[PDB]
Amino acid sequence: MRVLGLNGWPRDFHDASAALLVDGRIAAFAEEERFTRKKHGYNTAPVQAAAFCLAQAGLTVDDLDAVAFGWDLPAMYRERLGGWPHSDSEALDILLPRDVFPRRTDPPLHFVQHHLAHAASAYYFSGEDRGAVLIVDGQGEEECVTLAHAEGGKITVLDTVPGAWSLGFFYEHVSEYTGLGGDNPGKLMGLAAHGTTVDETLSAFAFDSDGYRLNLIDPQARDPEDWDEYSVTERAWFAHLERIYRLPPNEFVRRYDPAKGRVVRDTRRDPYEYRDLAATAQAALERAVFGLADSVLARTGERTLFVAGGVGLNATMNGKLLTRSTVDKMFVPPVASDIGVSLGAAAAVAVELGDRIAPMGDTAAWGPEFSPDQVRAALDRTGLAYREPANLEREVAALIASGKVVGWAQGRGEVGPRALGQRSLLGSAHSPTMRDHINLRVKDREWWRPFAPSMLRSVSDQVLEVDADFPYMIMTTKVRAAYAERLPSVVHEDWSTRPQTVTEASNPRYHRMLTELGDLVGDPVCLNTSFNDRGEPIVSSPADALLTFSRLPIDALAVGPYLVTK
Ligand SMILES: NC(=O)OP(=O)(O)OC[C@H]1O[C@@H](n2cnc3c(N)ncnc32)[C@H](O)[C@@H]1O
Ligand SMILES: NC(=O)OP(=O)(O)OC[C@H]1O[C@@H](n2cnc3c(N)ncnc32)[C@H](O)[C@@H]1O
Ligand SMILES: [Fe+2]
Ligand code: NA
Repeated sequence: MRVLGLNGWPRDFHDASAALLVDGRIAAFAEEERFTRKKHGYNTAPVQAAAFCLAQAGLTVDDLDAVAFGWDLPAMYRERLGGWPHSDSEALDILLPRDVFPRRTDPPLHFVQHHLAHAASAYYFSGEDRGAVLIVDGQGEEECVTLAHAEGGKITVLDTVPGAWSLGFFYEHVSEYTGLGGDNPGKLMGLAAHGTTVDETLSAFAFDSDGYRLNLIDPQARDPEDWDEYSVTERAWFAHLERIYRLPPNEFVRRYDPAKGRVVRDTRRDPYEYRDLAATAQAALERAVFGLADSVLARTGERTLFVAGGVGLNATMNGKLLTRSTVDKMFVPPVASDIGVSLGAAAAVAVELGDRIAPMGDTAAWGPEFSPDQVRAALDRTGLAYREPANLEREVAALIASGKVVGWAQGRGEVGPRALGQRSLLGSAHSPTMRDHINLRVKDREWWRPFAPSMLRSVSDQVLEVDADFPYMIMTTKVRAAYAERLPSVVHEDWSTRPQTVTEASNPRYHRMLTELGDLVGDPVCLNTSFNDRGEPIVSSPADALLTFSRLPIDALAVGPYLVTK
């Protein structure tokens, strides 16, 4: 079967994306923001991402057996907006505009329950026949948590938690309260290790062995004038935090900056001042989820755990889940957030049509790639001089070994928020000055943000405490004795690191470059951060890469077989 999965809708939506399954295989998968250059893919059908999928597979809508959407959108409309006004045909015209998607007839349209879509994106691509399922996000149609049993190709829901008790909204609200912003919860997670936890209840959570309780909020609270509990939970958390925490909310400031010639946005207070709040929210989140995970694992008698939903992006929480006595194996896809429900809706539908889903297999590289000719055309448009090295990977390894920052744009773009050696900025892992240099000079980040390493899977057992696959950087782990001080640029405040392990099959070029680098600095390990400037999505096209390269004080850009130096 050929099944196009979608997420993204013109009214109050985020993370638009499209995924195409052909006979259970990912033929193409990408997020709208990569094409639009607008972060988060807000308020739009995944027009460009879907147009990419179809071109990639050489298909039209008429070649599709089915189109799948990662929410029960009709049910949200009937319940929250007093009616679903669209025929399937009208819904498809919005999701796949005829001016971009010509079609003779309509593919069958499927709406998939949001948390089922999350779950499908974990289970079906895990390569495990059975396990416990834990979906935690902001909110699907109603529930914010889902506990389910995956076995024999089936996903059976055991329990759910109402939206008002969302851990995602909670975490997002705290993140906003600190001035890091609700759109950057990952930064709250990074700040956490710099703070101290005094009281992980936040005077709101009560924890038990099966999860958590929130007596700060009626669990049946509902916004009558919206379709999620976000505004309800926002008012309750903001009021509560202001009562119990010594600092009021951080405010955003908008002022004209004559140096930039623009009105810029800033925070009234340094978010670092809220580090104790961050540490406390992280602890509260972990403890709640721990109970949830223990609870679903015991009920199902499983020892493999599947996690998805936005909160599943909490790599710190994930790393700790994995070391837990109740867990033997974990799979979390690179697309745990709503990005992944296009793929998940497609999988749910394809499985229903009798297809069998292939494991993702240690790569997230499903986006667009570009031929040498296409890269060259982008290069020649700019009139920059460049070379085509006889051995690009050797030369890059040497650049990195010497303390330079190299941009690396190769093959299919990765899907998800992490750069994984398709669109990455590379640097020395062994340098005690590289972290400060990249934070302050290159990626315009706060001094307290850590970086993550890429390393050969072949040496990861000696470097990391745990010997498992870490293909997605979706999980943190402790660093071993020998290396905790050998790799200063990729270690965090709490002695953790967020690793990507690289198999030769998953990325031969990247694998060969790291191998080359290993011969030079002892360990085939480098710093790998996302290839983008502060206000933009990760670069996708060779024009994107060139543009970002031009405004960052980095040393070199390795794009396709070509090498560009500053
Ligand atoms: N449907 C729907 O809710 O979207 P979704 O499934 O994509 O999850 C979004 C949620 O993930 C939360 N979230 C994102 N990153 C997070 C992190 N590192 N730690 C905790 N929560 C996080 C974030 O606070 C937000 O509330
Ligand atoms: N490849 C790629 O995606 O590079 P990126 O630098 O964009 O990494 C993503 C995020 O992980 C955060 N991060 C890195 N190491 C970490 C650690 N040990 N613990 C928590 N967060 C970490 C880091 O601060 C950043 O916010
Ligand atoms: Fe979600
Ligand atoms: Na364990």
